[PDB]
Amino acid sequence: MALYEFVGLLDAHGNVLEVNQVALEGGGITLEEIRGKPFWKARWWQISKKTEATQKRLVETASSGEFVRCDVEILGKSGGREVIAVDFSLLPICNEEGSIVYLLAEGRNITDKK
Amino acid sequence: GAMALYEFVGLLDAHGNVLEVNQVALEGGGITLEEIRGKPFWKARWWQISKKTEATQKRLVETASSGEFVRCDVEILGKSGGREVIAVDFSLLPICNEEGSIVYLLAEGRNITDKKKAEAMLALKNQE
Ligand SMILES: Cc1ccc(C)c(C)c1
Ligand SMILES: Cc1ccc(C)c(C)c1
Repeated sequence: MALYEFVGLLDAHGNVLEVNQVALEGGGITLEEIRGKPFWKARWWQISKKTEATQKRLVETASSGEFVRCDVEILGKSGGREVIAVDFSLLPICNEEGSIVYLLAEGRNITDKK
Repeated sequence: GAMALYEFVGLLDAHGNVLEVNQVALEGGGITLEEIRGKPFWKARWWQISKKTEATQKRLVETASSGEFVRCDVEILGKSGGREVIAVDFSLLPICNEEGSIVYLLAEGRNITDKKKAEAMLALKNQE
């Protein structure tokens, strides 16, 4: 399976901790703008109030241990100018005790097709 | 619940090749992501104190790759652009995908040099 295009590390509550350069560039965001704040508040997810609410719901789902995978549109190309379709996933990351300590957000472009 | 925040963090693929590293870890070791991306974590400057520390990180990454959680105190080249040694509480967390395969490893590091040094002053004050 091809490596992600977009990756982000969130805490268990969905706060942004780390994001790769490709995601930062494509949404036109700096890590300092979004670090420590909820992921769904970042520009990728801001097409509308509903895309933000959708993302908030997927994060909360991951926080409680459910793996998420779905197709979503984000402001994710040319510095936040262009919408792309992304195959999106959230992986809860657990410690040995089984506690969710981080979430891993991954994204892979699917716009070229179709 | 809560946990002390990492200071160093990195994402490796299942075989320990470097995918992502935060700015604090890169500047502590004096390296750029581009120097180490796509190559084994154990080759990165942090682990280059000797052939041994290198060899050791390699085995830990292989352990984590098979699904075992790793955690140990170790000294790395992690301050003044990779020139000075610091003690770190080090962990490697295997990350499984929905399908159950290990897809990544998350390397974390908290600097514990201050805590070791205090421990040692106080053990001294204990005899005196
Ligand atoms: C960090 C990150 C991961 C995954 C996605 C879709 C985005 C937009 C950002
Ligand atoms: C990313 C990273 C680099 C170096 C170290 C020691 C740790 C713990 C994490």
